[PDB]
Amino acid sequence: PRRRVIGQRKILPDPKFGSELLAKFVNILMVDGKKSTAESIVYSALETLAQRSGKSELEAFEVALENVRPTVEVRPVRRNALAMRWIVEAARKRGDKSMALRLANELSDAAENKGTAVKKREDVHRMAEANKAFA
Amino acid sequence: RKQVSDGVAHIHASFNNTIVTITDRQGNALGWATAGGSGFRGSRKSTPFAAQVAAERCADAVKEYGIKNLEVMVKGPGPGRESTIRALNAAGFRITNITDVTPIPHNGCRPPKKRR
RNA sequence: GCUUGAGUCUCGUAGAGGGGGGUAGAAUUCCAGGUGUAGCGGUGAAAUGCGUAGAGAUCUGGAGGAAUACCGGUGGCGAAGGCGGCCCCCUGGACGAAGACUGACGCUCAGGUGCGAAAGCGUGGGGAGCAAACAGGAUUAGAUACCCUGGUAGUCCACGCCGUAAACGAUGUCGACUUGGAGGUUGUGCCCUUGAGGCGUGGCUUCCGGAGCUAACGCGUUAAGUCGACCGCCUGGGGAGUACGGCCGCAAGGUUAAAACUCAAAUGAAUUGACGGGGGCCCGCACAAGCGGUGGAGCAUGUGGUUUAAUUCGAUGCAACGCGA
RNA sequence: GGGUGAUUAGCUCAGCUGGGAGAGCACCUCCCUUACAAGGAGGGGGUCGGCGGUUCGAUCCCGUCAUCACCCACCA
Ligand SMILES: [Mg+2]
Ligand SMILES: [Mg+2]
Ligand SMILES: [Mg+2]
Ligand SMILES: [Mg+2]
Ligand SMILES: [Mg+2]
Ligand SMILES: [Mg+2]
Ligand SMILES: [Mg+2]
Ligand SMILES: [Mg+2]
Ligand SMILES: [Mg+2]
Ligand SMILES: [Mg+2]
Repeated sequence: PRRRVIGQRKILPDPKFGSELLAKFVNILMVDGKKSTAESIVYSALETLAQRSGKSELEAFEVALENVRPTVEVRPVRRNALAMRWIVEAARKRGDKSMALRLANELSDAAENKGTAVKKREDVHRMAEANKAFA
Repeated sequence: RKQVSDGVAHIHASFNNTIVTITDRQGNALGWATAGGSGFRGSRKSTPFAAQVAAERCADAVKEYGIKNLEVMVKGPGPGRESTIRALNAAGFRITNITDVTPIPHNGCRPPKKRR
């Protein structure tokens, strides 16, 4: 956009938990236009992690988003978009069997939050508070 | 020790580095720090944030010598003129006077004809 | 003979005009300390260099050399080169004020003589900075260079020598004549200085511009307009301001100054484009943020190339390569 | 065959009182570096030169070997 500003044409939120953020997340984890085989893995992983966390549902990943939120590279929309992208592409590298379970193990290590997600965060976050000259 | 209760800060900001040295009015010194003396050798050592964090390390390790107020002496142009007393009043301690004591020859010794 | 062209006197005024002698202050470096400890400095980024033997920084005391901030400015002086701290001695000019004084004494000037930036040269000093040659480190493919680290001659002074340049205003000297505008400097006749100011007349300088002039750019009372006198100089580029001879000199080199030979262009200004690792402003999936791919695996198609009897021809940067099909 | 420091990541090495061994230089892999510089990130091949002796605890000190390396070496 050399000329124009955004209008950010919107979308429809989640069916069950009603989160527009989760709708954006299934848009993220979607490849080739399959919300259904996205959401089966999504809701199965979330229903595993609810039992494996012993807490509520929406705070169970609000924790997992705030703790993987970086600072700069910055605006909160790119923060909570790159956070979810980091969790996906962190779980892509794991040697586990299924996508929901490797996402669950990634969120577990992001719950005891020294996970590969915050490992990916704390290189750009390491450049922050160490290269505070540029403006 | 000695509870000096007054001080003098010489600063010299070059085009590539800044140095800060702490003394009395009488010239005998206590401690010093450079922008090189905080890491980042090379290009990034000439930056005002580096100058103020060099002041952060400079106010450290002279702490127990009993200093409350001080005077400011300034040599050389660059970022050190502007990003040092910000760290010093972040330490909070009141500034008596600020003096620009940049050495000016009256077109005396011949400079190089450099920078092509 | 005359006095308006040049000249003198008296009073003054401004000024980095010139030569000599001396002095002051900031700063760089060096010497000796005291404080204080792990770097200083350097670049686009690094390295050589200095630093635990204590550097850089830092306060003091000293040594020595060079140049004088701010005032300082299209501000002033000199014929030109050029000349800046202050004071003293000697000295040349310009301008103003009304008079008095001689009576064309004036203009130009080849040859002549003299001055003449910087670099260099001979002799004797001094040598702090900066720095040709040189050495090292860098970049690079290469770097006998740009950058860094040093650092000799040189830059200062005394005397002498070569007398060169984009020594420019690329505009020779002198005198006179035809509209204007706005500044800066320095004088003097006046204003209630009764208001730092403003009113005339002189000297000099800088800019915008009228007629005119020039091929155009542009010049524009300080002309490149209108005249007059005198001098130097040019005759296509290139050879060439080279040689040969002369004169000058410590040499380096200067001055005067050809011929043969070769080409039909070389140049000045200006227009329209193009380009610029030239500037300003924009536009595009041009780039950044994404996402999915290719080139690597097997196969389909096509090109190049090879061999074959022929492997029909055409298309070749995008903008040819599942193209003419 | 005589003295002492010494032998420790790939290197020279350095950290010590009988208590939690390494900062820097070298090797191969990304975001960023338009690119090589720089940066962080995480990648490591301590059997601290060996045996035994220790105390509610060894690179830690001692006895010797081995072994790189410093001093002087006789007179007859
Ligand atoms: Mg005079
Ligand atoms: Mg000279
Ligand atoms: Mg000499
Ligand atoms: Mg140099
Ligand atoms: Mg000439
Ligand atoms: Mg004009
Ligand atoms: Mg004419
Ligand atoms: Mg000649
Ligand atoms: Mg032209
Ligand atoms: Mg992109």
